Formats: sequence, structure tokens, C-alpha cells
Amino acid sequence: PLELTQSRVQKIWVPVHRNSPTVIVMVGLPARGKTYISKKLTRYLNWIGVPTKVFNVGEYRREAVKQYSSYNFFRPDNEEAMKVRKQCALAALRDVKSYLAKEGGQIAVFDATNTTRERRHMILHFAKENDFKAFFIESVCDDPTVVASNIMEVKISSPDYKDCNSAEAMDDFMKRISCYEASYQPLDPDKCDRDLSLIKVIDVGRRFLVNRVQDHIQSRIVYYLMNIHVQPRTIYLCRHGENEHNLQGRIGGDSGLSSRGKKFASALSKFVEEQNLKDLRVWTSQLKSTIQTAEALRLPYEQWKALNEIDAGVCEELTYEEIRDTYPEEYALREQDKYYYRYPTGESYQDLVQRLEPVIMELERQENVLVICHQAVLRCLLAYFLDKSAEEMPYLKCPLHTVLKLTPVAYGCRVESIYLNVESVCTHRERSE
Ligand SMILES: CN(C)c1cccc(-c2cc(Nc3cnccc3S(C)(=O)=O)cc3nccnc23)c1
Ligand SMILES: O=P(O)(O)OC[C@H]1O[C@](O)(CO)[C@@H](O)[C@@H]1O
Repeated sequence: PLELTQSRVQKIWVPVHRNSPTVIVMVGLPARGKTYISKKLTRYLNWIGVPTKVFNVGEYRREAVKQYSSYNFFRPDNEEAMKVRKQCALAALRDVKSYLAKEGGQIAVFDATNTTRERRHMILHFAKENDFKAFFIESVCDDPTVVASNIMEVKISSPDYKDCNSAEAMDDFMKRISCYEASYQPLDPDKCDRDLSLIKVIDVGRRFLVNRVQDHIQSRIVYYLMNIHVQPRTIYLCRHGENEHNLQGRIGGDSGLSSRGKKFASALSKFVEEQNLKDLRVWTSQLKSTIQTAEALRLPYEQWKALNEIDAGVCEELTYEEIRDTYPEEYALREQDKYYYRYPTGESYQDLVQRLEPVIMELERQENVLVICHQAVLRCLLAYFLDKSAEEMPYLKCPLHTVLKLTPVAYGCRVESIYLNVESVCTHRERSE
């Protein structure tokens, strides 16, 4: 029954006067997108604030053993290589234990083939004895075009194949896959795996079998998988054209575009038209400056309250100088912990991420999209796509009148900056000390 004090940074009332971690087990033949999924899921989970880390058994093998030479290493009759592979799995599990039990981790993604019941049974046993949950994700695909595309995009360029050309790396990889085919026992949720928590994904997200979801992190993972796709597309992110508050160095508010902001809007329209995209969706916030920017495009657009700039609470409409003079401790606390700091009666970047989550989910479902938003919001989105930490997120550089063009490549995202040659003030503030 305790008396309360409001914490300085997060503004949380706390009393004063003195969920088991999960191992996600990937399952499947090589080149079925296990690593692609492990990495993308981990980016999502970390961004929403669930500390996650991938333990790729392949990387342990590459460190334990000299340069790769061929698929013979993966022969099931290779007694020695089988021992090494098993010890690499056990070493990766030691690190999973340490991460989840001792380093604050919440989710460990065990990224390997794990194609045998025996291997999976051993992982289960490891989980139950450390009191970890286990959740299996299996990717099944028998389409040779898909497999070949995966091999060309991320396998032949890997360090294993440094001394091979393309044709021979591809030949080797195909034989390598064949090494796993005889002993591959797929997840069997009807019968033998009836009691496991799992998702089996068939044909690149065409069909799912989902068995026994045990907690909210798991249903959300499932929802995420049911919304992502691997079709090629482009995401453009930018801010509103310069506005009248920007000219005054004032934060928040709902001002309109300055004369230069309107020139940017016309320049954006020209840029978009020259990209020559199919079915470009345009999203804005509900604040005037983004909507006036979209109005220059002559494309249909949709407004989202969730894309509204961070709410600076009682500091809305003020300059950073007025904040420093009127609220000196608040100004200092934010410079010290810019991600977690909440403005009084307002928001933190942490809050932003919670309200942007539905934006991210819908972005995953779409194809070509242009998002016209605001500085702190744009940083949050960009952090997601580029896998930037919470500590880095509030300092990412997203200038006015510059389009950030994002294109999926390999296991991530390429970003290209395109400045549309219209002057503006600069609203970027570096980390100080
Ligand atoms: C959509 N969803 C829900 C989902 C779920 C699980 C796997 C995959 C998947 C993803 C994938 N991606 C991937 C893997 N390596 C290189 C490039 C890419 S790509 C297409 O992202 O540029 C390749 C796959 N292959 C076979 C089966 N499944 C694959 C997808
Ligand atoms: O987190 P920072 O660096 O203060 O940036 C957010 C600010 O940027 C702006 O979008 C432009 O100054 C403000 O409206 C908002 O308060």
C-alpha cells in the first residue's frame, strides 16, 4: 500500500523509503529462407522492444573449421564433420542459455536446418531443463525456381563460396541440399508433434499450419508471418515540406508549408512521376504540412493519426531555447536519455514505436508506398527497416526535402538518399555532451 513519486525521465509513478524466455527453432532444408526469416523476425521483435538475437549454427561451424571446400563436409557418412556439426550446435545452445538466462534476452532464434526428430528432441530437452519455451518455425518449399533464386541471391556470395564461381557454387549447393534429404523428418503436428508449439509455412507464405500457440509473443509472430511477403517493391519515406514552425525553430504544432515547402511538394510530385511506379500508395499524417505535401502529387492518399509527430506535451509550440529556459531539467533529461524520455503530458520515442506498429504491419502487406511524415516518426520507421537500436533511433538523420528510398535486397534493405534540390532549414540536432 505505497506512496508515489513520478520518475524524472519516463514520467512513471512508482511507489517509494527503505514470462519464460522462448527459443525459436527454425526447421527446414537449406535455402528455404530460414536465415532470411530469422533476421527479419529479429529486426521486428527488437524494434517493438522484445530483446531478440539470432544464433546461426552455420557461423559457429565456419569459425570452428577451416575454409569450406565442398559439400562433402555435409555428407551424412562424414563421421568427423557430423561430430563437429553437433558440437557447434551444442556451443550455440550454450550461448542461447547465457543470452536468455543471464543477459536479458527474451527470444533466441536457433537458426539451423534442425531437420531430424532427434536434433529437435535434444533442443526440446535443453529448453525444458532451462525452463525456456520452445516454438518451431518450419519452411517447406519444393519449387526449384524459388530455391535457385535463394541460392543466387544469398548463398553464392557467402564466405563459404569465396573461391568458387557462380556455376560451381550453385552446383555445390544443390548437392549440399541433397545431403539432407534422406534424413529430413518434417514437423508432424497431426501425430508425432501434436504437442509442440509450431508454425509450418508452405510455399513461401501460401499456407500455414499452426499448432498450440502458448503466449502472446507467439501469436504476434504468427500474425507478422501472415502479413509479410517477398514480392519486389519500393518504400519511400520523407517528411512534409518545410513548414512555418520549422522556419521559427518551433517544435510540434500544426503549421502549414512555407514557400520553400511548397516548392518541395512540386519537386516531389516530379520525382514520383519519374519513378514511374505501379499502384503507388501514399500515406500522410493528419497534420496539415504532410497533407499539403501530398496534395501536390495528384494521387489518392490516406491519412493516419498514427503518423502524427511525437507529442511534446507542454512543450508543444516552443523553440528548443524556450524549452531550455523554461524547463531546464526536462531539456537536460531528454539529452541524456532521448529514446525513453517522455515529455510532460506527452510522448517518448518508445511511445512512438507502439503507435507505429500498425503502420509497420500494413507497410509489410503493401507493395509500393510513399510515407510523408515527420522527423521523429520517420526516424522510428527507418530504425525498423535498417535495424537500428533504440539508442541510435532518436539521432538518425532524416533531412527535409530528401526522399529516403528503401529497396529489399538479400537479407535486408538498401537505402538511397535523394535530395530534391530545395533549400530548407536544418532541424537535425546531434547527440551532445
Ligand atoms: C513470406 N513468408 C510468410 C515466408 C515465411 C517463411 C519463409 C519464407 C521464405 C522467404 C524467402 N526469402 C528469401 C530467402 N533468401 C533469399 C532471399 C529471400 S527474399 C524472397 O526475401 O528476397 C525465401 C523462401 N524460400 C522458400 C520458402 N520460403 C521462403 C517466407
Ligand atoms: O526528437 P527531436 O530531435 O526533437 O525531433 C522531433 C521534432 O522535430 C520536429 O518534427 C521538427 O522540428 C518537431 O515538430 C518535433 O518535436
